[PDB]
Amino acid sequence: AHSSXASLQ
Amino acid sequence: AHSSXASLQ
Amino acid sequence: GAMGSMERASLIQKAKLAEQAERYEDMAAFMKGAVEKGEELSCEERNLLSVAYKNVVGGQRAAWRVLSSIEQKSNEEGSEEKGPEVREYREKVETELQGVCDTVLGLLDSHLIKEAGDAESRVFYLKMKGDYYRYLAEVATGDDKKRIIDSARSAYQEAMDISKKEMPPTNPIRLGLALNFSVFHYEIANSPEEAISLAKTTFDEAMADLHTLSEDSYKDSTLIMQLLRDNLTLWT
Amino acid sequence: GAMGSMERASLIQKAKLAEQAERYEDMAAFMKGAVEKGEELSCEERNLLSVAYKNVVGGQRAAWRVLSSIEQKSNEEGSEEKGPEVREYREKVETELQGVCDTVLGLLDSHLIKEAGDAESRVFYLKMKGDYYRYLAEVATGDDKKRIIDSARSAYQEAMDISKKEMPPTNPIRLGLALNFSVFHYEIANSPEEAISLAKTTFDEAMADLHTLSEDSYKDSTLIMQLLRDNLTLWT
Ligand SMILES: [Cl-]
Ligand SMILES: [Cl-]
Ligand SMILES: [Cl-]
Ligand SMILES: [Cl-]
Ligand SMILES: [Cl-]
Ligand SMILES: [Cl-]
Ligand SMILES: [Cl-]
Ligand SMILES: [Cl-]
Ligand code: NA
Ligand code: NA
Ligand code: NA
Ligand code: NA
Repeated sequence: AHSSXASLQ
Repeated sequence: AHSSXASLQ
Repeated sequence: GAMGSMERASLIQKAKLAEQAERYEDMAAFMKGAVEKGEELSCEERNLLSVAYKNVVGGQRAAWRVLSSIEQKSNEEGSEEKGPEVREYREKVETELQGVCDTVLGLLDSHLIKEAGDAESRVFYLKMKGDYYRYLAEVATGDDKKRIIDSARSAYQEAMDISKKEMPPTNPIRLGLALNFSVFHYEIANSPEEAISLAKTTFDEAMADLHTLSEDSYKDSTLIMQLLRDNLTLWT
Repeated sequence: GAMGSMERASLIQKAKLAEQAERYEDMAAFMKGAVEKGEELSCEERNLLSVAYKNVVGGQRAAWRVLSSIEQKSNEEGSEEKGPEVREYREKVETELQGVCDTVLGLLDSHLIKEAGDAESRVFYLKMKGDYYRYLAEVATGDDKKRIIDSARSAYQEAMDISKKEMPPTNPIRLGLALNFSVFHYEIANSPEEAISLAKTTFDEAMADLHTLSEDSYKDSTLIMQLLRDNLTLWT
C-alpha cells in the first residue's frame, strides 16, 4: 500500500 | 562520459 | 552530540543541501542536531525532519524486506541449508532499523510532542510517532509485538481526534495521517475492513471540501486523495 | 577490523546478500573484510569488490558534484553571501570520498596487486588503481594534483601494456580499462584527442575479433563496445 510524503524543498 | 560496470550476480 | 557545536541555522541549511545531494543519512543527522537545540520546529523544519528520516528508514525497510524474503525461502521444504548468515544479516539490518525508529521516537518524546500546542504541529508529531511504531511493528515478532502495535494505534488515534476537531478534511497533514492509519489497519492490525472504511470516508469528506480551496491547495490535497484511491483500488 | 571474526565464506555470502538488498556500504565492508583475510580473490570475488566500492563512491561523487555546483554558483558575481556552510559540507563529502578511495587503494597496495600474477587479476587491480586515483583527481585542487593525475595515468598505462600483450581485444576487462583510460584522458588529463583515438582504436580492434566469440561472450563484449560508441558520439 501507499503511505504518505514529499519535500517542500 | 560513460565509464565501465555490472555485477556478475 | 556531534552537532552540538554547529549553529541551528547552519544545521537547517546543511539539511537542505543534503537533501539536494540525496544524502539522507546526513540530512537526518543535521535535523536531529537541530531538534536537539531545544527550540520548536517551524512547518518547513518539521517537513525536513520527516523527509530525512523517511528516506533513511525507507531504505532500511526495503532492504529488510529483501532479506526477510530470502530468509523465508530458505526455511521452505527442500531448501538447502546455508548456515546462519541470512538470519544474521537480516538481524543486523533489523537492529539498525529499530535504532533509527528509536531515535525518532526519542526526539518526539524529548521534547517535540510535549511542546507542540498548535494542531498542525501536534498532529504532525503524533502521526510521526504512529509511523515509527508502525515500522517497529513491521519487524516485531516477540512478547512486546502487541504493545508496539497498540502504541502505533494510540498515537494515530490521538492524532486523528485532534485533526478531526481542528483541521479541515482537505488539510494535507490530516489526509496523510488518515492514509497512514488506514495502512496500519490493513497491514499491521489485520483489519482490512477498517482500512477500507477509513480510506473511503476520508476521501469522500475531502472531496466535499475541495470547493473551498485555492488552486494550489487543491493540488496539494488531491495528490494525497489519489493515494487513498490507489489503496482502495488495490484493496477492493 | 570489525570483520576479523567472520569467516571468509560468510563475508562473501553476506556481500552477495547486501548487493541484493542494495546495501552497498555493507557490501563494501564485507568485501574489505574478505580481502583482509589475505587470500587472493577469485574472478567473482574481484567483481563483488568492484561493484561494492563503485556504488559507494558513485553516490559520493554524485553528491560532491551537486554540492560543488552550488558552491560555484555562490561564488558568481551578484550571488548573496550565505556563509561557510556550502564549502564546509562539500568538504565533508569530499573528505569521506577521499577516505573511500584511500581505503580501496590501500587494499590494492596491501597486498592484492603484488600477489596478482595472472593477466586477468593484475589488469583488473591496476585498472581499479587507476579508477580510484581518477576519482581523487576529480576533487583535487592542491600541490599534489599533478602527482595524483600521474598516479592514475601510470596505473592505467601498466594495465594497458599487460592487457595488450596478454588478452584478446574483446576481453571485457581490457575493454572496460580502455573505456576508463579514455575517460581519464578526456575529463582529467585535458587530452580529448587522445581519448577519442583510444576509444576508436579500441572499438575497431574489438569489432575485428568478435567473430571468434560465442554468443554469450559476444554479448559481454558488445555491451562495453556500445559505451565506447556512446562516448565517441558525445565527444565528436
Ligand atoms: Cl536555510
Ligand atoms: Cl551480519
Ligand atoms: Cl484506535
Ligand atoms: Cl484496527
Ligand atoms: Cl557465496
Ligand atoms: Cl558539514
Ligand atoms: Cl601513459
Ligand atoms: Cl593524456
Ligand atoms: Na538439496
Ligand atoms: Na553459510
Ligand atoms: Na543581493
Ligand atoms: Na549561513
